[PDB]
Amino acid sequence: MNLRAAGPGWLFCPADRPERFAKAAAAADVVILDLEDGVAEAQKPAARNALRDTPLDPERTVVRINAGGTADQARDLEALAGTAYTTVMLPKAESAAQVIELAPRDVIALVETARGAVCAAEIAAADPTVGMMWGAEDLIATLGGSSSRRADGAYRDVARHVRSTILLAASAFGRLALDAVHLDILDVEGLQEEARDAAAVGFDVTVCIHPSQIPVVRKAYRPSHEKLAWARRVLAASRSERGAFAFEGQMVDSPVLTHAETMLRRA
Amino acid sequence: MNLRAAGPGWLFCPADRPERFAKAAAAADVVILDLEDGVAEAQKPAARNALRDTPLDPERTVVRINAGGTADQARDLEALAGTAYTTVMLPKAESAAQVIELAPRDVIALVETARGAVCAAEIAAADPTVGMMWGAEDLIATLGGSSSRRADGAYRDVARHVRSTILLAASAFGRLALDAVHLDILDVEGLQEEARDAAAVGFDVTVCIHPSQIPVVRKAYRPSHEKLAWARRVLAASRSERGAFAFEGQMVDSPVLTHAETMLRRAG
Amino acid sequence: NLRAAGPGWLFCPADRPERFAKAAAAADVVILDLEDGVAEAQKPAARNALRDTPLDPERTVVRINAGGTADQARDLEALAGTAYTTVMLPKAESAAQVIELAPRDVIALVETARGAVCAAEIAAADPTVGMMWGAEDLIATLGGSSSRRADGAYRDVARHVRSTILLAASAFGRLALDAVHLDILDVEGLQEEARDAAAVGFDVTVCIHPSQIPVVRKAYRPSHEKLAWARRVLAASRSERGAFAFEGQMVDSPVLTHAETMLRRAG
Ligand SMILES: CC(C)(COP(=O)(O)OP(=O)(O)OC[C@H]1O[C@@H](n2cnc3c(N)ncnc32)[C@H](O)[C@@H]1OP(=O)(O)O)[C@@H](O)C(=O)NCCC(=O)NCCSC(=O)C[C@](C)(O)C(=O)O
Ligand SMILES: CC(C)(COP(=O)(O)OP(=O)(O)OC[C@H]1O[C@@H](n2cnc3c(N)ncnc32)[C@H](O)[C@@H]1OP(=O)(O)O)[C@@H](O)C(=O)NCCC(=O)NCCSC(=O)C[C@](C)(O)C(=O)O
Ligand SMILES: [Cl-]
Ligand SMILES: [Cl-]
Ligand SMILES: [Cl-]
Ligand SMILES: [Cl-]
Ligand SMILES: [Cl-]
Ligand SMILES: [Mg+2]
Ligand SMILES: [Mg+2]
Ligand SMILES: [Mg+2]
Repeated sequence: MNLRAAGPGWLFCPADRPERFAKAAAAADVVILDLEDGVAEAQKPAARNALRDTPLDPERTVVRINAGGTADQARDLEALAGTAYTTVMLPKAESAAQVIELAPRDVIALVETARGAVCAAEIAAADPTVGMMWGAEDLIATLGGSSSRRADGAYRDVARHVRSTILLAASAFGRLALDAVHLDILDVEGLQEEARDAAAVGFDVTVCIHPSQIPVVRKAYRPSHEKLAWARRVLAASRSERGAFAFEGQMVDSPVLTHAETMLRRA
Repeated sequence: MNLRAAGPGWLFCPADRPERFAKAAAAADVVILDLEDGVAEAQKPAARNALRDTPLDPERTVVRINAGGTADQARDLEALAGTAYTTVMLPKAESAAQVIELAPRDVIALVETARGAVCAAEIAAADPTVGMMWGAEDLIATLGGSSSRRADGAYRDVARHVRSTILLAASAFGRLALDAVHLDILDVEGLQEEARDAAAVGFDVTVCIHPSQIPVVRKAYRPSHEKLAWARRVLAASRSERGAFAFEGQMVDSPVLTHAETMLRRAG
Repeated sequence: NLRAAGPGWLFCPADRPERFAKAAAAADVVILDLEDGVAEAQKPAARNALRDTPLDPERTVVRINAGGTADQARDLEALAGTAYTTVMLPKAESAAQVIELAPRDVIALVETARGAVCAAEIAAADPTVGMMWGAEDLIATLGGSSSRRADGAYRDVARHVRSTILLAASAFGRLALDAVHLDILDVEGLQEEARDAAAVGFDVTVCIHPSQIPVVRKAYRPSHEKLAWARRVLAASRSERGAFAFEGQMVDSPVLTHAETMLRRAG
């Protein structure tokens, strides 16, 4: 499954609403068909049914199953067997074992508890892992907290800390890195801010919970006109330089040039 | 010991000031009698005596002993053997071994050095551990630094980093989580900001160094009437919804409803 | 001995021997660079310069190329015919990479996700005498495009790695070196970074231009106000036992340690 080839705009779609699968697919780069928290306990069997009977392109679809050790997950895997879906998202991911027990599937580990943050490197390193995501809301919920963001809307420190932990663990083992959802759907400004930053630090994906968010996300992962203009400027300049040199008041060498090239590629 | 159901307002009181033990207990939800940095080396023997002579409710009292590998700690423990106290706070906690050697006692590990932060998971996992606290000042001290906060009062990055490290380590192992003391006694504004935020992210306790701070802390761990109203509205709303649903412009699913219920618990 | 020298350390590409003397005079320690400051085609010339224009080995570090690279092998061959005993290892990612540089002392430059994840093991390695972090390769290797946000602060993942390296170094009694300030003429920003670095116990701020050295050296010396407080509170402490209130603050041992650290940095 060529996840890196697909866009940065992924979308959660509750699996007990098969009448929306087609549109989610159309609006998003990758759809995450959700059997976990997006669907009530009593609608999960129906959700599983909808999953076998309403196929989306398995090359552009991931299924979030239920957490390790839950009876629900067992049901999910049985139902999954009647689909073409090769990639699953494991919520409350908390150990390498939880990932290993899903072989031979590809696994996107969703770290959203303190235990998962503590075990991030082991989780990322596990052989089936193809990506890591973080979730601020279960994180806060399982910490015994009540709020992931402060007054002004900025993530509180522990959420910011887990975000970095996941980005690092993912990158250290060559895994996709997926940034967290933006629950305030009409906060397009906040979303744009997060998604631009995500792209800047090397996240590959920002996950969305509403289709109106996908265009914002796609736009944000395209380098700004200003940044792109600089990239061309500094690269042209370096053609005439050997090793370190000063450009526009800044010391420039290898990795700075790599940043500019990455910007060009992203466009 | 039912520490988790004690209240979030803990108060340090140096153990060489027994005449102040009573005020301490009256003011706070839990008192930490201190044999370590709160008490000069020459006064520690008197503090060990005061420990025995002026007993407090052992259900609402923890004793901070001295660090592992010190002559002081050995005497602290000898003195504790003659008390009712079963829960100790271990300063400069730096390894699981330092916690384990304290069994069968319950141990709150106070991580306040780079080594302890680096071993936070191992320390939290140790069997006798029932809680984790962090300390910014010994952290900066042992780092070779000179201030834990920048000009505007915010903690410097390495301190904010260790705070999160300790919250996650504690919570990964089901331990109590205690937030760092607020040393600016007169800065009630900052204490309020910290305690509200601590409450928001799941710290169970904000440790105080002055009784005047306890009310500030207590008020901070109770959600706004505004947050409560919201919690009641979204929970009522969810009763007629299946799974994820949009509410007042927000996407709402399981953990959001948990947040709401947590508000209602911290309150009613 | 490196640990005895000032906090002002200066990179100088080793293909610029005519600059060596000025760098040595301007800075406490000089880091002669064989890696990213020098174009590949210029590396052999840089190695010759390293051999032909020596600096005081007690005040000089050589940054070699990364573990496993053909360049590093050539670097070490060149170095055998020098008096240099401390090297900086870029893209430091394991204890093993440090250990193979024995019997030299090693400053591990952590600047990749893998390096951040393995920071404690790298710091603990026997040859390690210090740790540095590199914001630009960190971002480059994460697949990102900028280490700093619009307001100039480092992005979170950079700030996160900064503390990781500081803690790892300190946990194992290693020197801690803060990242270069690429904006040469931005002495205001450099001052802010260095004052903060000194405050949290970094031992060195690395510079990329001689003009930055004075700024770093001043920032690592406490202000007159801070020095006055330090003398004040230490005086006050002798009349006090254990914890006591001083100027609105609670004071005990570690606060007095901070004071003494200010004094030491002042003479
Ligand atoms: C700062 C001090 C010395 C000033 O004490 P004061 O008497 O000079 O201040 P005050 O405002 O004049 O006190 C007035 C009233 O408050 C009482 N009072 C005041 N404080 C307390 C108290 N703690 N417990 C019980 N009662 C207290 C006091 O006795 C008096 O009662 P009164 O009106 O009836 O006469 C005092 O507040 C105190 O001792 N606080 C706690 C000190 C302590 O325990 N420090 C160790 C923990 S902090 C630490 O080590 C960091 C960490 C984590 O380790 C790391 O970051 O590295
Ligand atoms: C940027 C450059 C090329 C501008 O060079 P320039 O000639 O254009 O600058 P200048 O202002 O005109 O220089 C004025 C005078 O100072 C001198 N000078 C100026 N710089 C130095 C120096 N470093 N050492 C010794 N002398 C220096 C220079 O020779 C000249 O002498 P003069 O008065 O006789 O005319 C120059 O400053 C330089 O080479 N700086 C260091 C470059 C370097 O080593 N970069 C590698 C480390 S940064 C890195 O890789 C990232 C990291 C951590 O790995 C990751 O974040 O990933
Ligand atoms: Cl299918
Ligand atoms: Cl494995
Ligand atoms: Cl003393
Ligand atoms: Cl090149
Ligand atoms: Cl200063
Ligand atoms: Mg979740
Ligand atoms: Mg302390
Ligand atoms: Mg580099």
